[PDB]
Amino acid sequence: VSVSGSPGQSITISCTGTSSNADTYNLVSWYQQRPGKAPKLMIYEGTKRPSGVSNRFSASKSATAASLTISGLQPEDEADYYCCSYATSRTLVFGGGTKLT
Amino acid sequence: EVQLVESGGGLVRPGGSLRLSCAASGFSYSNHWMHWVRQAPGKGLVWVSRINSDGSTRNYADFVKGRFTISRDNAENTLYLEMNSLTADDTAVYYCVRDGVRFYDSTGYYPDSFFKYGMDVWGQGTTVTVS
Amino acid sequence: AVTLPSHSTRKLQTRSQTWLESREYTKHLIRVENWIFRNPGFALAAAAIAWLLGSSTSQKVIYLVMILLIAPAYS
Amino acid sequence: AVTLPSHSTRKLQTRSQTWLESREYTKHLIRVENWIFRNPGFALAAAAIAWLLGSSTSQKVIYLVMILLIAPAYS
Amino acid sequence: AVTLPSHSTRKLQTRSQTWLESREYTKHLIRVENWIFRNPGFALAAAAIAWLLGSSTSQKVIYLVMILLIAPAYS
Amino acid sequence: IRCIGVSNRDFVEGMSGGTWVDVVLEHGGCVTVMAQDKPTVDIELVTTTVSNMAEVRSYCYEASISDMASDSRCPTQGEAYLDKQSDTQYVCKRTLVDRGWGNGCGLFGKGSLVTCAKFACSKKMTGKSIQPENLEYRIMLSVHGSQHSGMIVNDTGHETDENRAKVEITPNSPRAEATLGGFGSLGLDCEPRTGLDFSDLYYLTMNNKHWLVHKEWFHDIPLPWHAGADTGTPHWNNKEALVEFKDAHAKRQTVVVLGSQEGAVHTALAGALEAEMDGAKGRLSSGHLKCRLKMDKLRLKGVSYSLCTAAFTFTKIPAETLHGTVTVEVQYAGTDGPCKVPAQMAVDMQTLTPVGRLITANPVITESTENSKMMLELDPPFGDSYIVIGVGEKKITHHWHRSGSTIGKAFEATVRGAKRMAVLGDTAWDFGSVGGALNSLGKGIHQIFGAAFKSLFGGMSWFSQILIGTLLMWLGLNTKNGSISLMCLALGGVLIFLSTA
Amino acid sequence: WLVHKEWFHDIPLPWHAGADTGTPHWNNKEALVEFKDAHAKRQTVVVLG
Amino acid sequence: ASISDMASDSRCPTQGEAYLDKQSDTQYVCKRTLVDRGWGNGCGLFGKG
Amino acid sequence: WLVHKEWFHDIPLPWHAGADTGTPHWNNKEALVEFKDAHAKRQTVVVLG
Amino acid sequence: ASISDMASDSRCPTQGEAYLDKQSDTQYVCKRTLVDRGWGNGCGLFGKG
Repeated sequence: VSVSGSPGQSITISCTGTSSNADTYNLVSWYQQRPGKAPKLMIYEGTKRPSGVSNRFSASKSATAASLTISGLQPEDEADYYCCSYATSRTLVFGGGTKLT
Repeated sequence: EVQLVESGGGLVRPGGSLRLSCAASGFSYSNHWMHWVRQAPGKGLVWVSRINSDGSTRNYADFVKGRFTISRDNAENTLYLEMNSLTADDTAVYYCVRDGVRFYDSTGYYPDSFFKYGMDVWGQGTTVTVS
Repeated sequence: AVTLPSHSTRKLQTRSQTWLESREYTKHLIRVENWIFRNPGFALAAAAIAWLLGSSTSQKVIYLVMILLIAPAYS
Repeated sequence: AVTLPSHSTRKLQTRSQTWLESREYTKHLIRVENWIFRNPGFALAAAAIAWLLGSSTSQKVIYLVMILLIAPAYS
Repeated sequence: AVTLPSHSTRKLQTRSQTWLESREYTKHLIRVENWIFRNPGFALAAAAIAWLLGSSTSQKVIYLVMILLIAPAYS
Repeated sequence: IRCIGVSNRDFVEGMSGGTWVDVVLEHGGCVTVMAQDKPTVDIELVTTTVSNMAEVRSYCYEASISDMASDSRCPTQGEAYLDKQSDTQYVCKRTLVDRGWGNGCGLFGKGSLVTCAKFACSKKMTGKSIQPENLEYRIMLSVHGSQHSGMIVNDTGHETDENRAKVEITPNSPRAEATLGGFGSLGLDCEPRTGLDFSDLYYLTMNNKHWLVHKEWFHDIPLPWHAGADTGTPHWNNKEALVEFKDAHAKRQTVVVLGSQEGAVHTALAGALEAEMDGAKGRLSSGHLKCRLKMDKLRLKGVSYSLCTAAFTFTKIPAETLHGTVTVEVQYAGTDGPCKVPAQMAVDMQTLTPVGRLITANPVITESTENSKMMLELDPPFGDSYIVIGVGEKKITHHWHRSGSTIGKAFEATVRGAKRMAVLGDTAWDFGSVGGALNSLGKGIHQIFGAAFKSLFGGMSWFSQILIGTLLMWLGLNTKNGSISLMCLALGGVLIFLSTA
Repeated sequence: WLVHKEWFHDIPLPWHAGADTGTPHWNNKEALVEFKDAHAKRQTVVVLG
Repeated sequence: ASISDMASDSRCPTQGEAYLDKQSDTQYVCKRTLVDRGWGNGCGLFGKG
Repeated sequence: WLVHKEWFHDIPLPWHAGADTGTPHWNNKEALVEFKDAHAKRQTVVVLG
Repeated sequence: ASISDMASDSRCPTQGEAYLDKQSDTQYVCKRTLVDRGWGNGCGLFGKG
């Protein structure tokens, strides 16, 4: 639901779906929403980072969960983070979201 | 850069109808998938629906049991979301989203199962209030 | 659909006129006459196929007529 | 109206499929088969009217088939 | 269901043993031997049906063998 | 590029005039023209639009009858008279009815009864004429070579791309040139007027569905009709076949309408082309064109580039098209600027002997950056082979195996030729028509035999044709003459035309 | 109309089977819908008029 | 007849067969066919989809 | 096992197709349920084991 | 396989054909047949149901 961090440190936000084909996390996408701002995507296809998004953000995935890692935390980083993936072949679903302070 | 602009959001009574619109410019609108997502006040993001380039394929989430109807006009670069029988649970900000990752498939038509995606281009969202 | 079996097969017979009676005769006659008036070359080919079949003259003329009636309906 | 000339006479030919292509085969076969299945006795009547006509065996079987086609369309 | 087509038709041929390589020969022979053991008189009926067909002795013995193989599988 | 996956494409390999090569393009497929020293060009017809058609003879397929009226004459009088009879918006039918001493007219002869009803139409179909003008064919060109992987199916950027072109052809300007920057210019000389034999095809619309329709089938349809462009309230002709004047027990007439007549027209339109329409323009979905390709100003971009000396990688290894050609996508790691890609098909890597054919061109990598991507397709030999890329000790190699044998390839080529002829007539004789004396005589005799075969037969559709095919097969088997050869050939023609499907 | 039997069983249109009670289901679902396809790369569904 | 919200699916050159979740409904007409795919549509292989 | 295609297509059992998403649907409804009839309008449904 | 709550419906010798409301579901197997009826079970006429 929430994670706390200090400037300069690294924080990892996890995303887990229960019993979904053990495939899903290959396609999980990570989105950032700062307070009062339009959502911005930081990660797609599980681990690929778009151009323009800082190299500070990184992503990892397994057969059971996905993880988003932010090293060298900055005061900007405080925001809501959402993971999203396929519920079925024709659907999309966003996670519960984590508020990073 | 591409800019998406929502329109049509406003106060309406429970059970009313409402037509949201989305104006796009600056890219090949006729070739990208489009999405409607929502976020309730003080709540998280909730995916609503998606449509193809031509409008052949339309996918809706489970909470919309046929209440919503997504459509588009590529010649006008316009997206539409018809809404019928509104309730209070749907009062929220609706974001119009462009799907460019599919644009692998520059046609934006073939709706493969579990195709790669990630939503980076969002509109500012329009507020709908069912009160 | 496409088939829609005609009901004149089971014509209900009574003193009162049926649903579409005044049209049957010219119905079939007109269909065949129009189809032939469009494509005469098939009249020639049917004459030839009839002539190459059938020993006597009567069988040849009957073959001509039956081909000229089968082809318009593609039955 | 009743007649309505079919367009398959002038079948427009090209690589792409036509309006109703998947239906022609079973269209005609289904019409004939259903009509014969409804009225069996005409099979016997056609066999007799064939056997009385035509010398050889092949000519008589051709007659039987042509009658059994021309009747279900009442062509 | 009932049919479940046998896979030995497409026997994957390779140096290693297959799934059930111990049972094929005994399988077919056991089925035939058991069925003939249970119902003998059909041997007589097959002898008669074979004897009525086929001129020489070789053809008659071949027809007998083929009947006795085609009956137990009810193929 | 633009042709790779189409699965209905054929190669027009060969150019024996040093120049133009005739080619016939269809909506279904696409043509890849490859020459001796000229880059492999891919051509495809995309859409044919028709605009501002004139309107002729619209039909009314849903009638409505407003108000009935009737008049009876008490047998020894004149004739039953209604003033409505003179109005041409009303249907009037005259019959005889039993009268006398019950109805108040003293006599017992038959009397005259006239019934009239107002005819008011509903939604209805329009036919329009396709003149040779205002017909525009859109032809897309693309070129093999340095193309990326995705660029085979991209949407726009034609003017920027420098390897793809779009040509519009109308009978006002049949001849055009596609300017491919760096490759020169490819000239197309086409005959639009004789494409699909328009001037026999009307454009038919009912309600947001549009077809092509033969002039004869349209002129022979029984329904209410009025010629010319419509407006206001029309004057319907033949205001019948939708109105039924049925008779009661010799004492009345009742007037009924036949409902909506639309499914009957839909199933009557069996074997006609579909079409789609946006705005005034309507884009057909099937046709064919005959364009000769003046390739006298095509150059080769790659020549006079040194070979690349770096290492190559396989991003997605190889794909195999339906026709057997192999598509490879190579990634280049070094930075040598634009340079040739050394690629070939080989067996016995000890001595690399070129086997097979490389159908792309002089492969090049255009960009000069760290990592570049290119795509090339090659035609393998029927045995097992190796795809070799690179020069020495860094040459990436792949194993590739093609199934067919040359006899199978020749058989499939003859089958493709047969289907093309069955579809196109003599214009199939004009497919790869470099142009000689044998080809012209073939085309001439095919024209004559086709005219005869279309005049005699060609009023049949997949069942009359199959039946007459079997009948002529038999009669030719057992007629005992040279007419056996005549009839067996007629059977072959008809039955192939049938089983092409 | 009065309509013979054996003309009211072999007629090719989508047919229900009696009492329309809740949600309708038609057994044929055929002869009323035409599944054309474009040149090998699409599909389109239309209804008869 | 009257028709409604069309939908479609397609799953490759070498995978199984397409399956919409609206095929498990007795109100939808559904047809299954083959389409040309590969190198221009999203899936690397060239058979019929 | 390694099975030869054309033996994994001519097999008579309820067959799904590919994507397992939610509540599955088998397009067979035959060869695994036996609808055995009684007498005097009695009908019974059994499964094969 | 595994089976579940059976159900059934019958009709008058003349009334038409049976239709259960669970036939419009793609998860149920349904079979239709003829049953002897009349004056004993509840519907007066003696044809097959």
